Amino acid sequence: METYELIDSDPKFSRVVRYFRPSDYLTWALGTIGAPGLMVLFEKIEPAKGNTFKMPPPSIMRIATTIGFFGGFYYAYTSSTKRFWGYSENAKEVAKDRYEVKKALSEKKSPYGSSLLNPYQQDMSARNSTNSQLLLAIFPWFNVANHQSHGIDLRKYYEVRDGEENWNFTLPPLDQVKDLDVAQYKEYSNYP
Amino acid sequence: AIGDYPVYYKQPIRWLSYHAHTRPHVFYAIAVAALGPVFMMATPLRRKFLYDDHEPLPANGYPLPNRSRDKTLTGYDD
Amino acid sequence: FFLSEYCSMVLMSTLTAIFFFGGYLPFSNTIHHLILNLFDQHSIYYFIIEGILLSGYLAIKANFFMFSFVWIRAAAPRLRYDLLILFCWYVLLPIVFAIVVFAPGILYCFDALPVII
Amino acid sequence: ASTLTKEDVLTRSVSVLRGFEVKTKDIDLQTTFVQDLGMDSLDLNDALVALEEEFDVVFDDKTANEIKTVGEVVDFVLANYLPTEQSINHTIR
Amino acid sequence: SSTHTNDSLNSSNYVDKLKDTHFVFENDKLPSEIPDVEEVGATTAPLLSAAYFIGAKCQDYNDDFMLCQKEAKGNGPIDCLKEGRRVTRCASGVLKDLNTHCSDEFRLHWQCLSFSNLEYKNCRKAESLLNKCVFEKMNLVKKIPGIPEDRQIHLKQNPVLKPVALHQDSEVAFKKAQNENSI
Amino acid sequence: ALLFLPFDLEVSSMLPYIVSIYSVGIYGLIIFILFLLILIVGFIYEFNTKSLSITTILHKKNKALVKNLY
Amino acid sequence: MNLEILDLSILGFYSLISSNSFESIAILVATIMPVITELWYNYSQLFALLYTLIYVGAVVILFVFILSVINEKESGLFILILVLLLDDLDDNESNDNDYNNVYITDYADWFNNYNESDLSVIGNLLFTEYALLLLIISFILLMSIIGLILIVKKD
Amino acid sequence: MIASLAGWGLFGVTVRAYQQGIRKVPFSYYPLGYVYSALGWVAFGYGFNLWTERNDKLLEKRVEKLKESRNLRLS
Amino acid sequence: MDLILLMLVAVGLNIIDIYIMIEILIMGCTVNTIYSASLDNDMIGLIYSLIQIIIAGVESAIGLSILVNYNRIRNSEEIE
Amino acid sequence: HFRRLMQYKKGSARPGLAKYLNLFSLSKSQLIGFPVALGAFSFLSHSFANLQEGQTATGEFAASSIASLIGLSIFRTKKPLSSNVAIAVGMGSLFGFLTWAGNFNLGD
Amino acid sequence: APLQQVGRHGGPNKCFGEFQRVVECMTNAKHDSYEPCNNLKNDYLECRKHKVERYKAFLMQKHAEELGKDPEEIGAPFVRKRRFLTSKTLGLVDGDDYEIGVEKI
Amino acid sequence: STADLYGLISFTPKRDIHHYVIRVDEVPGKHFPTNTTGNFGNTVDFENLEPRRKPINPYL
Ligand SMILES: CCCCCCCCCCCCCCCCCC(=O)OC[C@H](COP(=O)(O)OCCN)OC(=O)CCCCCCCCCCCCCCCCC
Ligand SMILES: CCCCCCCCCCCCCCCCCC(=O)OC[C@H](COP(=O)(O)OCCN)OC(=O)CCCCCCCCCCCCCCCCC
Ligand SMILES: CCCCCCCCCCCCCCCCCC(=O)OC[C@H](COP(=O)(O)OCCN)OC(=O)CCCCCCCCCCCCCCCCC
Ligand SMILES: CCCCCCCCCCCC(=O)OC[C@H](COP(=O)(O)OCC[N+](C)(C)C)OC(=O)CCCCCCCCCCC
Ligand SMILES: CCCCCCCCCCCC(=O)OC[C@H](COP(=O)(O)OCC[N+](C)(C)C)OC(=O)CCCCCCCCCCC
Repeated sequence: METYELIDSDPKFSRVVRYFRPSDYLTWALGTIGAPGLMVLFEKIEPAKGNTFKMPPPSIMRIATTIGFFGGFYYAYTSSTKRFWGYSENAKEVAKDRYEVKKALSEKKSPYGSSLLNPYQQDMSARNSTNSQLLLAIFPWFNVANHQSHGIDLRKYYEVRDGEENWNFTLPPLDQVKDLDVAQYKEYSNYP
Repeated sequence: AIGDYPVYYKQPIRWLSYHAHTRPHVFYAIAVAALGPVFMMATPLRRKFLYDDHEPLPANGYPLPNRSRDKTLTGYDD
Repeated sequence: FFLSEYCSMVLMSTLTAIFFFGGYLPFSNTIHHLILNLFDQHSIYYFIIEGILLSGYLAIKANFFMFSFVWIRAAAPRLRYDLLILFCWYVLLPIVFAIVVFAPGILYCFDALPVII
Repeated sequence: ASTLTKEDVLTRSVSVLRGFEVKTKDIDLQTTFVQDLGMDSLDLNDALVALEEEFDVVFDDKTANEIKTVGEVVDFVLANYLPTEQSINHTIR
Repeated sequence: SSTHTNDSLNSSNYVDKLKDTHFVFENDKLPSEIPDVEEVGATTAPLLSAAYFIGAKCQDYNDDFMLCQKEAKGNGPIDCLKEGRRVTRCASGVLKDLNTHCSDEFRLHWQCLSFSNLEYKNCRKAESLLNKCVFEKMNLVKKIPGIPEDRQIHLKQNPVLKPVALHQDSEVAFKKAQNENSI
Repeated sequence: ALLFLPFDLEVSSMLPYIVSIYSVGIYGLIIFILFLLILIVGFIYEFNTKSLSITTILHKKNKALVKNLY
Repeated sequence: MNLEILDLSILGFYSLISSNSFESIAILVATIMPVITELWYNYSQLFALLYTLIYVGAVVILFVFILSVINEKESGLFILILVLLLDDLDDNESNDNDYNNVYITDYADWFNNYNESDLSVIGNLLFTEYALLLLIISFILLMSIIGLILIVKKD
Repeated sequence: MIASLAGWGLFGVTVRAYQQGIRKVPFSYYPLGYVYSALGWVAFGYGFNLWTERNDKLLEKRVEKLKESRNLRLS
Repeated sequence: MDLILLMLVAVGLNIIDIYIMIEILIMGCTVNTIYSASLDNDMIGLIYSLIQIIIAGVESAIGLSILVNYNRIRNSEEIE
Repeated sequence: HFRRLMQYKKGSARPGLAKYLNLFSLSKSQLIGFPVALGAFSFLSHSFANLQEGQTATGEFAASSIASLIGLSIFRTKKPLSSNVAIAVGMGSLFGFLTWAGNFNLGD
Repeated sequence: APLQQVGRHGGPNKCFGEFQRVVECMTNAKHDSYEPCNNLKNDYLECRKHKVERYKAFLMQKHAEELGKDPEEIGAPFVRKRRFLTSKTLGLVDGDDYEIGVEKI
Repeated sequence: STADLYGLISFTPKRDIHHYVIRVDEVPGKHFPTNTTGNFGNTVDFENLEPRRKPINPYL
């Protein structure tokens, strides 16, 4: 199997779109114009009416682009997601993720972000959206919340790998980062 | 263009006016429903310029102090 | 059956007062307290008058719609049946399905999600 | 389906014909109507309408002046017999 | 909420008839080795009136009882009986204290609550009298944790939600102290 | 009448959100709007096809008289 | 003297002697009402109402709507009584004798200081915990709206 | 792999040839249909031999875990 | 006396009667679910019951829509 | 049998109810023919099992033919006996083959 | 993992605690098999139905007969009507057998 | 080799009530919508949770 580093078991919607490689937009570019092309090619293979080639109505060329647009996005969305899960090459992405997470910890801010959801709803929104891309063909669902069930150990962002000592980051211990499980239950164990 | 049906990708403003004069029940229904999401997305403007959110309600049982039991506790004995 | 019809006219008149016009609540709390200020709260006479005021407050509101039921009947002709079905489905339903989403949007925008106290 | 055969029409035809004033009680396919049974206009119409009530087949105006024998009526019913359409309850349940 | 359960009296006697419910007494007592304790004998209105004053006086003992439950690992009723008596004795202390120190103000408050559906918003005037009298005899201050001091609801000068019907004794006692104490 | 059954089940299934509009917070509100936008497409579909109209096709037909000179 | 039993005995009779579609429709209502009432007492009051608002309020008055557009046309007594009396001998749908003839109780607890209706919990779970069920059900209702038109609308 | 891809390319040609017999037209009708079919079934050919080559790397690794399990029973 | 299929006698002799029996049968599964959910003091079972009522509602509409179209078919001559 | 009798009188002018009730219409002899055969099958099957210390194809073949013939000679009287014997011998082979193959599964 | 056995107020019900210990026992990595969790699963079904407990009550009812014991002297006294939970029955010193108010709280 | 390969794959390891695969990857009940600590019966503490049963991916 061609495993790699597990960046984020439940990548956020805004981060998946951000990490689109230039090839990924090209895929989206093809799918958005491939759908009008496939309708044209179908008329080439066999015309809808008569025995001669007739370009489909301009109205159909508009809806087909919409189908291709929302169709070609998911091929880009799925391609980017496999880099987070570890199913696809993610050397480029690991460098980007570690820099941002280290920047978040260095500024005493959570890697995941502030949330409008109470601790239960964060847990609930993890289970609904995690691995939803495996059904993204059938129907869409995205991880749009700033929850914390990303299936990682944050201490893997503490040790310095090769080519990272130049960033000159200082990282406080985890018990002092805003919006984390370990640094939230300081007064009542029932409430954040 | 005396009374022509406006084209939606050519005259967006005039296309709205056609459905505001001839189909009032459709145009103004959506507009009222449009304010729903519009005001919902305007909340981050309120969180910084009008007032900040309330604290969450204590709906999780008796708040248990995040500590250990106190051995020295005495009084009100038998 | 005729008694059934008019009980609805009373009920729907009362329901309109309950939902939109505050139900048994007084028109003015200043006048309301002045009247209840004259009766000693330790005698049952206070609670007879209190019920009359609150029920009378609901009755006056419910009266206006019972008046309104007759009022509309004496000033509006009958509506063709086919336009009744095309009315609620094409007009009333989209509006009532829009305020059902306009209300939560405003309440949440200003952080005023209601609770039961 | 059309369950009537030629014999079934012929067998039940006589009973209706035995119910009306007929010169001879011997009636078969070869027997006529106006000649053998001595029926005039009004007399013959009642028997023809009577067979419409039992065989449940309507005779048109074209055949009215063109009926001469009782075999023709018996053969006509087969060519023009259908079962009345049954409601949704009778058909499938 | 008001759903039919198997633990307390349900809505109507017909519900009891369909379920063939039997209300069963137990004539025994606690076994001799378990020390005896005098149960709190206050009903709903006195407790709702004194819920915050019981909290201030018994805060260290409420927490220990609930912490004992967590540390009992599901065996709470047997492993926290000794802690259970501490909470009961402290609660009886406040009810007795309110009866010999602030007896007048106490009854004025919970009688207002019985008059107005036990809702805290309908008896502000009978509550301001009780809070001032308690602070001057028992040092107990009502506090609602989680929010700032100046946002607690009972200190709001113009509450949006006022009772429909004014309690007469609350108004008389407020005005009696309006000029006398609050010159 | 047949279309009353879907739309009535839609409205009568919004009851859980009424008594829990607070606790579900924003997450319930976004789910609730989706639960309607799916049903709006049903509303949109019946609007375009004119399925509700009683319609008058059995009658009210006219034609223009045209001379047929020979 | 559970009077619920008598009503079902009546319904168990008119169901056997039902002749035309009037009788069958009245069987549906006469089945719903013992369901609604026995749920209003006993088990769950919320769903005794949810039956009436949906079953009677949506489907049953749609049953009689279509039935007026369908048609209106047209052993003894000892056998029907004999069938009922033998059918009535055994009425224990379960066969756990200990579980049927022994009563139980539950002990109330004061931990749930946040008392809420059963509908609020359902909304708190159906809209957050099991949102997929809600969004699929919306999708099914969308299919019916498009489904019902295509079947009936001739054009 | 050119040995295998040519095989599919011939198979694609035969499908186009067999199609003409279905349509009752001379086999020399629109010769481009043979090139299009050959290119199409080579494309499926390339994606097939990858699928078989990919299988071999998966199957052998699963085999190793199976032989260890067998040795436990054979003990 | 159910093993002799007694319930078939209790069903009416029209297609609309078959539709009624199915809804009664589905209603039996909801009453059992509400029985199970309440006794266990479980709100997950009451969610199931709500779904059964909603889903069985749609099935009723689709059945009558087919029946109405089917009944219209016989009287679909429309000559005048 | 009684339950289907009750259905005939619920509606008889409808062809459909009478049509399908004729399929399930057991005759008077079949009401005795089957319980005798099914009863005799179970008695003969066990009885031969005890001597043979375990069910085999031969024991089931003997039981299935004799149980059929006893059953057939009740509701197949209006047929030659040779026809009934062959059917009884025929149905014996189906059960012998089923038992030789080991019921529906070999199990352990 | 999805919630089961949620009480009417949104929290765990009576039998959820016994349900969680089954899930913890099954999914734990230390167990070679599921033999250890056999008693934990028997307790969860006991919590929901009390079938074993009801059986123990059947024997006690049955056994009390064979010795001639009367339920009046061994059983737990009970009141069957909710309007007759009188103050005399409740043990109040001054209480009297008049019916209590259960018409309207 | 072809026979030995098929002998391994076609083998069916016995599953009974003791050993079978359950695809439950966590423990429920850590957070409830409301009243998280109810009757205090939820003994399992998630601060000191023993390691769960990881699935065995045979291709890795
Ligand atoms: C408020 C109660 C009013 C009750 C009015 C009817 C009382 C008769 C007893 C019916 C109730 C028993 C339950 C069975 C449902 C009805 C099925 C039925 O067959 O009704 C028969 C009814 C009486 O006619 P009958 O002569 O007895 O029968 C042969 C008629 N050719 O002939 C009919 O078809 C009924 C005509 C009226 C239909 C109205 C709708 C049905 C009643 C709904 C309300 C009753 C709710 C159920 C109450 C009993 C519950 C077990
Ligand atoms: C007051 C009392 C009221 C009771 C209400 C019901 C009255 C009786 C109605 C008929 C009862 C027949 C069915 C009996 C119950 C079903 C069978 C059963 O559960 O077993 C009981 C009986 C003997 O079982 P037993 O050996 O004692 O089990 C003990 C194991 N420790 O099992 C038997 O041996 C019964 C004999 C059945 C075998 C012959 C019948 C089967 C062949 C004809 C079936 C009809 C056609 C079905 C075709 C299937 C469709 C594919
Ligand atoms: C009264 C008791 C009712 C019992 C019903 C049992 C229900 C399940 C039956 C299983 C087969 C389903 C067939 C569909 C229902 C059967 C309908 C029926 O029973 O009607 C009888 C039917 C018509 O009989 P007919 O002679 O035309 O009319 C007589 C009128 N006096 O005659 C038939 O054609 C029915 C026979 C259908 C063929 C079934 C054969 C199944 C396989 C049996 C042999 C096994 C094959 C393997 C044998 C070797 C391996 C062991
Ligand atoms: C470049 C790499 C891609 C290869 C092309 C793939 C799609 C084919 C489109 C070509 C244009 C076209 O179809 O043109 C039309 C031609 C010829 O039509 P005709 O039958 O003579 O009709 C008469 C046309 N006249 C009037 C011009 C003569 O049809 C074909 O060629 C049919 C080939 C079938 C498709 C083969 C692909 C199979 C892929 C299998 C994957 C599972
Ligand atoms: C008028 C015409 C009538 C018919 C005439 C007969 C035409 C003969 C054509 C010969 C083709 C040829 O030579 O193909 C040879 C090529 C190359 O083989 P390879 O890739 O190295 O595989 C190695 C094969 N070993 C290991 C046996 C050597 O394989 C193919 O393309 C295979 C054909 C496709 C098989 C169908 C299944 C594929 C899709 C899966 C769907 C479940």
